[PDB]
Amino acid sequence: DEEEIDVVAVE
Amino acid sequence: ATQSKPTPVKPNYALKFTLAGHTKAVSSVKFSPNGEWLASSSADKLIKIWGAYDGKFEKTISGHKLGISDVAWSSDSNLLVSASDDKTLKIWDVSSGKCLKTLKGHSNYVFCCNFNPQSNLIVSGSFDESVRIWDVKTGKCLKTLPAHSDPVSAVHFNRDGSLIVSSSYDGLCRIWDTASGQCLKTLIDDDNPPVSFVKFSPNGKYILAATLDNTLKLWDYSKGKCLKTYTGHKNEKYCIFANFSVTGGKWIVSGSEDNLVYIWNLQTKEIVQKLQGHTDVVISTACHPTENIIASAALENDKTIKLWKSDCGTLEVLFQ
Repeated sequence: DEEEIDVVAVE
Repeated sequence: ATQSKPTPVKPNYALKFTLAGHTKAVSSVKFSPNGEWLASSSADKLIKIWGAYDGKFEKTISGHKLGISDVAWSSDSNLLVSASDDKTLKIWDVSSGKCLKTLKGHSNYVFCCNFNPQSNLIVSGSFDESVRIWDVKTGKCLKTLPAHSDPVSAVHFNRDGSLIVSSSYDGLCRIWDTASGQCLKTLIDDDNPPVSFVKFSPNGKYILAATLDNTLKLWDYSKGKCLKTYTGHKNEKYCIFANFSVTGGKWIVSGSEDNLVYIWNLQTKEIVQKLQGHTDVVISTACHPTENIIASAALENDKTIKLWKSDCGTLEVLFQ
């Protein structure tokens, strides 16, 4: 579990 | 490889400067995008500009007829927009302190404002339940969005300016297409506490929302799912800004009605620091764009702004 939220990554 | 500040397991923010000068409640503080200035707005109808690194007072910007609830920088750090109880927004030239444009249209107090990234547009929200998009170069209102059925507490553009997120005491977050004004999405929860603040994450994929039930929530925008919840502070009454802090580790930062600044681990949701020294409600916090600096501001019984900095922190070390 615990998918790491990436709030800065430009996808 | 680029220089990126270390990411400790817990930051270690320490008070460096306290800035006095507003004569009534401070309502908002924001760092300029270039990192050189801190702007503050207050119920005393003034905007003040301060140095971001030393807190040194730079100038006072005046002309609003009633108190100011919000202030926002353009992307090149050359302009500011303010939202006032006098039902107007004003656009200011920062270097000269002159009002370039007064934006009128709203039928009651303007609570929140923001430039889009390109900075040719301004979005605002009002007690009058509406959201407006304005043209910076002409100061005319482009659109009026019938956004909510209660006062609008926050408005923010996403990373490319194509979406606006709004929040309101009606308990809703909505996402609007800038170009058309269409409501693309309404976020609702199991319950609908008043939403006092909202903003996009820096990459535009999530939104951070504050509700007047002592809760911060991070929402997946596409799915309309709440992914993380942050509690432990006090927020039942005031529209307290909340921040993504990303220069050091990844933290959520917010003020609180118990006079403290809270910092959460974004991923695990644990409180990692609580900054003490303010003497009234911490209504506004802001994070420097490149340095580990936090600005905090407090209400009438305090009236000061504090600069905190964290160069170090707790590290986990594996012995073997």
